[PDB]
Amino acid sequence: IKDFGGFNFSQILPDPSKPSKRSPIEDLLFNKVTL
Amino acid sequence: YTMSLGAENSVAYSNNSIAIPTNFTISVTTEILPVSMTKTSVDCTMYICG
Ligand SMILES: *[C@@H]1O[C@H](CO)[C@@H](O[C@@H]2O[C@H](CO)[C@@H](O[C@@H]3O[C@H](CO)[C@@H](O)[C@H](O)[C@@H]3O)[C@H](O)[C@H]2NC(C)=O)[C@H](O)[C@H]1NC(C)=O
Ligand SMILES: *[C@@H]1O[C@H](CO)[C@@H](O[C@@H]2O[C@H](CO)[C@@H](O)[C@H](O)[C@H]2NC(C)=O)[C@H](O)[C@H]1NC(C)=O
Repeated sequence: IKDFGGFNFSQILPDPSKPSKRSPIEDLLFNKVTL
Repeated sequence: YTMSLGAENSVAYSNNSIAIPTNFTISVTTEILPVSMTKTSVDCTMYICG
């Protein structure tokens, strides 16, 4: 239960839905860096 | 086998609870650093021709 007094860490904490288990910001970094 | 990253625990977070220590320990740790290496010299002429 994520009740941190109003602060919201969803964009930096891991995403259970995705199979990679990577946060929303980390996924854009991995997509953005392609050979 | 597959690597294990460490023991797993879950700190008991709550919005009106705190944890405070009641004792202490004093620890001594070691750290090692190299500062120099051997001073060597080579005379090219004697090495190559001789
Ligand atoms: C904070 O931690 C220290 C240890 O880091 C505690 O001191 C330790 O206290 C125990 C029990 O009083 C000592 O063990 C006993 O020692 C007697 C010798 O007097 C021996 O006959 C017993 O069989 C038993 O082994 C222990 O030696 C002692 N440690 C040191 C380094 O003196 C201290 O009590 C802790 N403080 C609090 C408030 O909990
Ligand atoms: C933390 O912020 C995120 C991002 O705004 C919130 O996620 C949104 O939640 C609303 C309501 O559930 C949805 O309509 C949005 O589509 C969500 N946005 C995204 C990008 O997923 C999240 O709800 C916030 N956390 C809390 C506890 O309110």
